[PDB]
Amino acid sequence: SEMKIASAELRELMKAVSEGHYETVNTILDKDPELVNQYAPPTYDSPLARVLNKKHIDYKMLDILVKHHVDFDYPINYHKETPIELACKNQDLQLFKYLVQHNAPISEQAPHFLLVNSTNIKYLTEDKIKNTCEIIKLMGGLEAVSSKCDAEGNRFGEQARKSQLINRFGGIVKYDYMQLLQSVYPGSTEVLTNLLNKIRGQFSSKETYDQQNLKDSISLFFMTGGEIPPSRKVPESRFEEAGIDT
Amino acid sequence: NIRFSRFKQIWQAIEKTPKSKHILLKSLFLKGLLTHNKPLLEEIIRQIELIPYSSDLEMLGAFSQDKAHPLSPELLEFVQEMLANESEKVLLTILMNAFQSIPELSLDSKTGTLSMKTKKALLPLLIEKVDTSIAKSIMSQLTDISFDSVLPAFRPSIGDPSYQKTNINLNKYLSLVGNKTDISEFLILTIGLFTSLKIGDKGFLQELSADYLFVRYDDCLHKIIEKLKEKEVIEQEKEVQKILEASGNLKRTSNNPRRFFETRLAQYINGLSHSEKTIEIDSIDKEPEDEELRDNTLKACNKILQFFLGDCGRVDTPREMEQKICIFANGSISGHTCNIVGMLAKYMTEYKEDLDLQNDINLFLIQVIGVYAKRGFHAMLEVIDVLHDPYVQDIFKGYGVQVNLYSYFKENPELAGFLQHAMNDATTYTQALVNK
Repeated sequence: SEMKIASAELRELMKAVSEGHYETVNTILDKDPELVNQYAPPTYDSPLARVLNKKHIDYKMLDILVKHHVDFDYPINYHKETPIELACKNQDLQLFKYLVQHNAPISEQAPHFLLVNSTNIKYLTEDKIKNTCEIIKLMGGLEAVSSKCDAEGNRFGEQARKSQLINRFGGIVKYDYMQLLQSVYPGSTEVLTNLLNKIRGQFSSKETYDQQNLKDSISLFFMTGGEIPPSRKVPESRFEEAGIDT
Repeated sequence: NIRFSRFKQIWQAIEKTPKSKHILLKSLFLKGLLTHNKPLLEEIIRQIELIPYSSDLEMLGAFSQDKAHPLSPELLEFVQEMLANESEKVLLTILMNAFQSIPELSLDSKTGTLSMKTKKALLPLLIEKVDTSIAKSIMSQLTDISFDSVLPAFRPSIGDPSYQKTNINLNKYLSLVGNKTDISEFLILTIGLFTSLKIGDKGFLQELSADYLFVRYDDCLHKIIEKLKEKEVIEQEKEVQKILEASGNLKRTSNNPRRFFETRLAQYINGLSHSEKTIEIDSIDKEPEDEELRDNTLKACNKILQFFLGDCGRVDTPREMEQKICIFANGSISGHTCNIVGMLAKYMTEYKEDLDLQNDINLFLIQVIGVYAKRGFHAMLEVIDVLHDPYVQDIFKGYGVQVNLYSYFKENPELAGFLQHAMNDATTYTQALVNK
């Protein structure tokens, strides 16, 4: 439940969660079980957020919150992303299946978070494509997932087929992420590597072309200090009034 | 005209892109029109899923060369119509981005530039067919129309390729410290020398760096003579005597090492928000030393900025921190800070129950200092002055928030990397400055 200001007890719990104090977290949640799902918009800091937004998730700590009935239906970072959406954004199959086993809700737009890093050539790898296939597999199938919308009318399949790569000069290279997904969806580990190297070669060619022609006409003012490459932002679905007006 | 129909198709194909790209693409298109950037125009046309024909390049003025009247009368009318059909906030953002992304001066000729004389003329012309209420409302807000050469932000803890540890020796020190320098250049090199040679505790170097930051040069130099009086440091006795004599042969303005330090410090402070998504680290399991500071800052800054800006106040990158803080301050440099302090009172009223209030306010103010000193000189101490003003100090005190930024920079170890990396680059800078 929403708690704008974290109480002293909730900070104490979240402190123990971040510090990896397994016994303290367990003992806190034993006496005060209502603390497990208290989040603070717009940051959405919460016991769950302290374990989910780490490079390497401490699933031993995550199991503790699961034992005290943590839920996965509320945003867990200031991007207002649900736990499943964060798993799709990172294409983290380990976290994604862990959540689906623990009955985490999969929003309709959750597949569209698989594509936020589809603008980065460095993410067009075998494991990332395989992980996405293992993720789309658990969400049904390529055809079942390709139909889901993103709160802007755009469908996953149309988005994956109309993907693009951005270089550090702002130039784009259009490619087909669905075809990359379709080329391996459970020999094929060579069809993809040829498709990837075709795109890897086309990206490197366009990046050299834009270095000579685009120069920093885009990058200097519109990309400095931003994400490089700029992520494919999923359209905003969860809206919240400002505190100055509430 | 059919060329106007083609122009509408181009403009409206921008609007068929995801909504998060309309502002970017329209600003880039307006820049490409005003600067005759043919590659940029072709890139935009291909990016909105269109095909660029040579007729499009001719009509869009790509092959033009008139940097004083870039938009032809026909193209100017086209742009006037398209901007008239635009919302006020959107039109303000588009014009601001288009003008602030265009340089006035450029050594490399054939890079599209527009003088300030021309920008001042283009702005009212572009909104000529715009609603006159929206027009003058834009003429009032669009006061900074000049080029914004956005300085990069740095985060060495994640392997930032920009960082270069200074190479100051005991030998290079003594040769340069032969006091042709001034007090600032002397203190920078000394702290840079004590840092590489480990002539002090980590908190000691941070205490020296905080005395230099707050222009306590007399306090800083005194603690340096006290450190040299130690017996385990005189060898690493004859060269230490040379360090003392320099303290009485100094010059005394041309404070470029001071300006470089303050600017570089702001870039490291503003760079806290950098991650591997904002800096390509093509090499490589350990957490960065500033990770908790970065987590606490992005939490504090999101709570504060989204309190005023709503969902549009979300901050994830150094640039967004820079952008949303400047926007929030518009709801001189000391004037912008005083407005921030006034608005923080509303935040500290709603969040007076928050146990993180003092830490959130202080973390946010550090970022504000980083935002303003990164966009202009002299701004750092200007922000520091009003924040330490007794009337502002009393506003914070009435909410239970202490703002003593000297003790914060001197004592708190999470701010040590900011001073160390700034004093590192200031040593390299001052090394080559006096080496000429």
